Amino acid sequence: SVLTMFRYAGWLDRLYMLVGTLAAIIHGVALPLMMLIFGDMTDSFASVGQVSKQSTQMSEADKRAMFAKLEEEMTTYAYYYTGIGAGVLIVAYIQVSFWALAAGRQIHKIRQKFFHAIMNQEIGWFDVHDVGELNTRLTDDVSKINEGIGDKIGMFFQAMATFFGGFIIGFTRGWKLTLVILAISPVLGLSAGIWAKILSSFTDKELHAYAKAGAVAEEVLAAIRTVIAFGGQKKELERYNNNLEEAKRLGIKKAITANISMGAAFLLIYASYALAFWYGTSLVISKEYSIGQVLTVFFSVLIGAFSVGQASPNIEAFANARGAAYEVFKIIDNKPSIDSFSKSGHKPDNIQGNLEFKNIHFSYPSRKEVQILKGLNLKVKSGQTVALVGNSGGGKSTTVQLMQRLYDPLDGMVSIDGQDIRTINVRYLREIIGVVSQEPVLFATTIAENIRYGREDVTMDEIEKAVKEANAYDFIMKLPHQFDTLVGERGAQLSGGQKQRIAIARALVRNPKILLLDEATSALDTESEAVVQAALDKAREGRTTIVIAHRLSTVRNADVIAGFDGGVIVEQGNHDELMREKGIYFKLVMTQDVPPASFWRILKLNSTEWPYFVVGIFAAIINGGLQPAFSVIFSKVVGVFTNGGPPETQRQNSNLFSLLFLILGIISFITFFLQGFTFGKAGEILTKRLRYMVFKSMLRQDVSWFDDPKNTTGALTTRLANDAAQVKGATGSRLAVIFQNIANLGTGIIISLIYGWQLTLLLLAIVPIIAIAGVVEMKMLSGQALKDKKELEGSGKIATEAIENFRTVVSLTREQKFETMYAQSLQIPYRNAMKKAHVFGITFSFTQAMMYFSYAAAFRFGAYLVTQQLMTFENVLLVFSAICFGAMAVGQVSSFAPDYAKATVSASHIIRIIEKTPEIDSYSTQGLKPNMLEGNVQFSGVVFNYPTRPSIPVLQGLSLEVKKGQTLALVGSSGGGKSTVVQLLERFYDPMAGSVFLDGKEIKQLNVQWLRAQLGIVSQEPILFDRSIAENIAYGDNSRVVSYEEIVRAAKEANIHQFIDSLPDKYNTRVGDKGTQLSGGQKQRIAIARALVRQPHILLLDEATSALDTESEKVVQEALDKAREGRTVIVIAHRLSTIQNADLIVVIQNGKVKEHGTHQQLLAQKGIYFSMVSVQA
Ligand SMILES: CCCCCCCCCCC(CCCCCCCCCC)(CO[C@H]1O[C@@H](CO)[C@H](O[C@@H]2O[C@@H](CO)[C@H](O)[C@@H](O)[C@@H]2O)[C@@H](O)[C@@H]1O)CO[C@H]1O[C@@H](CO)[C@H](O[C@@H]2O[C@@H](CO)[C@H](O)[C@@H](O)[C@@H]2O)[C@@H](O)[C@H]1O
Ligand SMILES: CC(C)CCC[C@@H](C)[C@H]1CC[C@H]2[C@@H]3CC=C4C[C@@H](OC(=O)CCC(=O)O)CC[C@]4(C)[C@H]3CC[C@]12C
Ligand SMILES: CC(C)CCC[C@@H](C)[C@H]1CC[C@H]2[C@@H]3CC=C4C[C@@H](OC(=O)CCC(=O)O)CC[C@]4(C)[C@H]3CC[C@]12C
Ligand SMILES: CC(C)CCC[C@@H](C)[C@H]1CC[C@H]2[C@@H]3CC=C4C[C@@H](OC(=O)CCC(=O)O)CC[C@]4(C)[C@H]3CC[C@]12C
Ligand SMILES: *SC[C@@H]1NC(=O)c2csc(n2)[C@H](C)NC(=O)c2csc(n2)[C@H](C)NC(=O)c2csc1n2
Ligand SMILES: Nc1ncnc2c1ncn2[C@@H]1O[C@H](COP(=O)(O)OP(=O)(O)OP(=O)(O)O)[C@@H](O)[C@H]1O
Ligand SMILES: Nc1ncnc2c1ncn2[C@@H]1O[C@H](COP(=O)(O)OP(=O)(O)OP(=O)(O)O)[C@@H](O)[C@H]1O
Ligand SMILES: [Mg+2]
Ligand SMILES: [Mg+2]
Repeated sequence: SVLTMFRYAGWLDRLYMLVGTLAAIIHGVALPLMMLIFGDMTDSFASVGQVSKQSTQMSEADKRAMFAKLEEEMTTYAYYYTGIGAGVLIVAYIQVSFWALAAGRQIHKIRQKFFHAIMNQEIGWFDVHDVGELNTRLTDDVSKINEGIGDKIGMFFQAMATFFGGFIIGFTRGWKLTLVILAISPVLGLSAGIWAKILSSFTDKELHAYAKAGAVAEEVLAAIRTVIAFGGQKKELERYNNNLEEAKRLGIKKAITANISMGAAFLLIYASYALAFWYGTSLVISKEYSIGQVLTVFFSVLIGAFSVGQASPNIEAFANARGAAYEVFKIIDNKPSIDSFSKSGHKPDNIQGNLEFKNIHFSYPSRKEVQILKGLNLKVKSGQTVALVGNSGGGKSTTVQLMQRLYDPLDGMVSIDGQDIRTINVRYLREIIGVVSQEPVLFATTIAENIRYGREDVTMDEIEKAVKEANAYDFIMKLPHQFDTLVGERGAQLSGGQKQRIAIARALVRNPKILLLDEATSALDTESEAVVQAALDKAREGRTTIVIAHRLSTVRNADVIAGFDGGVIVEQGNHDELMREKGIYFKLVMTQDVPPASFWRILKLNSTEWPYFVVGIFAAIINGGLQPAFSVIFSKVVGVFTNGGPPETQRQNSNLFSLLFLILGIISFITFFLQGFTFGKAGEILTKRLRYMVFKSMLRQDVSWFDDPKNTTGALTTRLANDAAQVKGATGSRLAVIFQNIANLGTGIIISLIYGWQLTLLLLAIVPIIAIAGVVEMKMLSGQALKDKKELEGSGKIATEAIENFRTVVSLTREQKFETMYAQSLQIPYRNAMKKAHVFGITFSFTQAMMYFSYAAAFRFGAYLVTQQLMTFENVLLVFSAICFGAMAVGQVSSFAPDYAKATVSASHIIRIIEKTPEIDSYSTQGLKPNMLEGNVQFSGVVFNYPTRPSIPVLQGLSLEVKKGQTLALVGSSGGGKSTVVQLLERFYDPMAGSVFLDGKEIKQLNVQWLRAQLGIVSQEPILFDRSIAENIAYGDNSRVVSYEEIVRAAKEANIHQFIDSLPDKYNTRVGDKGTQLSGGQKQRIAIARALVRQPHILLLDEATSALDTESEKVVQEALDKAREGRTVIVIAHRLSTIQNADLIVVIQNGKVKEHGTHQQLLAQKGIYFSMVSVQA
């Protein structure tokens, strides 16, 4: 799969690439042609003149005239060099700008198509794969592609042109010697190819490891409340660290192989030098060639050899890009069997729903050996209501998922109006179906936008009508900003009942002819449930509905009732018929200033491996100084080779130069490898340390930090990955080349000051000018860098919001809306990339142009000095070479400066997140750890305000008391603050008024880890992790290796053990992301077991039996009653029996305690609890 990286290159894109390639060819061949112009004559020296006093030459007047002639020749050469500099100015800008624009367009289209491909997959594909990596891909791999299809290919083609044009000039002049060097060239090609293949494979593995780490981080951050409650920060940090170690090892291998490749290239270049000199000597004694011929060949070929040796980093970048582009285009090329974006299907104009399920056999793709439905049969007529009843894991949610065709059945047929649903358009099929899931999931936006996700072209009046139909109007009206209130991830900033009612309204605005309600009133209370049922009954004739529920009134009111038993339906009829059939339904009803200093600050964290720094520095000075030193050595060797005054063997003896060239090649190989490897290893270790430290700091943060809309899970993951990537991009094998260039400039200055003088004053003139160019570029790029970061975060958020909630997006047919949102988010980075392309291309063109222009100015000034006889003609060439190398060094440093600007802000953000301290420090060892606690919980006038909505009073100073062995039942309406009490007792937030005492001690004076370890909580929405069942249960009691036997007994205590035993792989069965690959009852029971394995002193239950059977509820209640005394228990529920069985009951009216006492005490008085118990009875 090669050249797939350019799959999305259009006509304009290909034109940009072609013109950039042509400009690269011209720019590359400019140099060998310029040296051949010097080779137009034999000696490259217009006249020996005074330097040769071989003949008497006693002319004091004619020497002045021939000096004037030399000045004229130098002036003509300077004019030619100025023209070549202008041409270079044009061509370098053209090539870099065109290639960078091409890369930007391809990256934009690749991101768009990758997101489209991700949104185009099936539910089963999302179940099989760890989709948590995908976002990291969108952030990381595409970027690795961007630095491999940009300016790097332009530079590679330029150096290829230099090399091959020099070789063509060689075939023109000295074909035999040129063929001898082109015989060595294949070794360079083979080495480059092999090392590029190895580097691409290593990059693929490293990016896989980074994607694994990103998936781990995304899962941990999405469930940060569970991690904080159970104190799992260390374990998640270790899980991140394992993938960090793998990525670090792969990066070290990548650096090793890249530096081997570069050093081998340089060694081969020097070996080509040595062999060319040998063969030229051999031919120049045999009289086959003249001295001018072999010098011409040398000057034509060897500089291009150096050019390819310098080019090899672009090959490294292209190999990294190819390694990155593997999984992206593997996912892009995947074709789902159920295509939601296909336009080929039937679209019936009139559909009176006739849901038929004919001998349906189904098994989930992730767990395919287990059978769920075995010949399911159902016939639902138009406008009727069917109530699906059974036990947990029976397959009711499976039937709901099959109705909307999230999966296809292996056997059987699902049809509507006698038409099989596989022949109907998938988008049209899911558009006529409105579904409310077992535990709904919203999106991190306003309430109005969440409602509009059901149907986009919806007016505000009918939104209001649907919200009234869902009994949600009152609390939205009480909310400031109305329906523009922002809700957290998955509706985390709304209560369970409010979130469920918002989901109901979202389903209702769809105006569905097929309604699916999978426990739509699980989190509702009596009044809201009653009014919602009345509202649904008002408009029940128009549509056909399927309902799964726990309350008996809604099951009785259904037109027909179906009962699940072992994958089939065993009872199907009216309520009276099933009542008189004494079946399963019978026993169910019976049972009742962005500082620049930040760079150095981050590099100070890299001080542990300082020997790598010093070794790399030494090697960088060695090679950077060797380059101008080799410029002098080559000139001296050429001069000695020309002066063959002793005739032949003296010159065979000059083979010592091939020795010296081989020695220099060995030294260059060793030093280049050593410098690159040391810097790359230190930088990769720094990258690991930054990832680890930033993730640890993120885990240290408070719940309010994650409640901030800007600290979204996708935003957090994108921030982490991108900040680390930028700092790595400025701290890899690149700082080495800045040190090498500094050494190059220093050595050039030294050699120009030794051999000559008054010409280095020109070098001190060029160093400012070129630098100032990069300077402004740097500033400008920094001016946009921050913006880009922000935009990327936003884009990342959208992508994660689409991936973490993919089932909801598929059910809502909102994939196109999220694609449009992703494109709108990516809009700003696109224009930023185009502008940066233009600016950096201008910078490169300016650097090369001033290189050439200052070289011409050096010609002019040196000619003036020679005419004045202030400084000899022989040494001007070495000073000119030093000027050229210094200009190249400064230009390369200025080219680096953009990356320094881009990573300065990332380093600042990294330092900011590291040094941030939360208000409630979960990592602090300071605090009070009582030796033994009695478990007495007391809220004393606690007033709490949520930081995201600070004005709204949630708790207005309610008093609460519960003792050891007591059970406290918190009752109230939705939004009253029952879960707020649980979240406050976990020290998620600190109340501003009032205080919570645990055995008389304020919870702010205790160690937060110790306090959290004393409490076991079951949340309103249980959340598991994408790992094994046993690992999920053992996650309850961290800081201790939980044994298998106690996991088994905790599962037994939660009535989930039998289901685990029935599963293949038993307790090693992997659960999906957030528990999505489990039944709601099974997931809730596993959460209960996770809480119970702790054996906590303070048990907190928040609707812990929201989705359980009568059998499961009875078993769990008996298990809790076994251990009532000896632990304090607080329970939030709307079931009458659970509340009336508790020791004490507290009623919370809009945040205040209103009634407190036993069940009989509250029943005897005529209050709201009496009203509830009377309504239920
Ligand atoms: C180290 C720092 C150096 C300085 C840093 C920044 C330098 C920015 C210069 C880069 C530069 C010229 C590059 C030529 C260089 C020559 C060789 C270089 C030799 C180097 C020694 C990009 O080139 C522009 O040229 C345009 C045509 O000339 C092209 O327009 C496209 O062509 C087709 C494409 O598909 C299509 O038809 C179509 O898409 C376009 O028509 C584009 O190619 C591009 O926009 C100009 O950039 C900037 O120029 C200024 C004009 O003042 C513009 O200001 C704005 O213009 C209004 C627009 O709305 C605004 O309203 C106004 O608010 C503001 O005034 C900017 O917009 C921007 O363009
Ligand atoms: C070694 C490194 C540093 C440089 C490698 C050179 C590439 C940048 C050049 C070589 C050949 C060029 C390609 C020649 C032909 C094509 C196929 C063309 O797409 C197709 O026709 C493929 C089928 C499809 O449309 O899906 C897109 C441009 C592309 C990849 C060109 C893009 C630029 C390529 C890959
Ligand atoms: C010394 C002069 C002659 C220049 C040296 C480079 C060239 C000889 C060119 C011609 C063929 C080119 C190669 C042709 C194809 C590839 C594979 C391409 O993809 C891979 O890295 C393969 C990875 C994999 O298959 O897993 C990357 C660029 C590379 C090595 C090219 C690198 C540059 C090469 C060696
Ligand atoms: C005129 C001069 C420059 C010599 C002309 C020949 C070279 C340009 C050719 C001859 C043999 C070629 C090599 C033959 C085979 C390979 C292995 C190849 O490896 C892969 O990409 C393998 C990928 C896979 O197997 O999946 C990379 C290019 C390379 C080094 C080639 C690079 C270009 C070479 C040196
Ligand atoms: S300065 C960058 C580039 N030159 C080299 O890479 C290089 C390696 S070795 C070498 N030059 C020897 C010392 N060159 C000569 O002896 C020589 C004779 S004539 C000449 N160089 C002309 C003046 N050089 C250039 O035009 C030139 C531009 S860039 C460049 N060399
Ligand atoms: N995405 C999935 N991948 C694999 N197995 C799954 C998936 N979803 C559910 N299961 C399993 O398939 C079986 C059927 O569960 P299902 O969700 O259909 O039950 P249910 O009737 O909706 O139950 P509940 O009353 O608890 O909501 C269970 O064993 C469950 O763990
Ligand atoms: N993270 C949050 N940020 C802001 N407001 C919140 C947050 N969580 C809950 N709220 C709001 O606080 C109020 C009560 O929330 P809470 O979850 O404590 O209620 P509850 O009594 O447990 O409700 P329910 O019975 O519906 O689960 C509601 O107005 C709710 O929208
Ligand atoms: Mg279910
Ligand atoms: Mg709640």
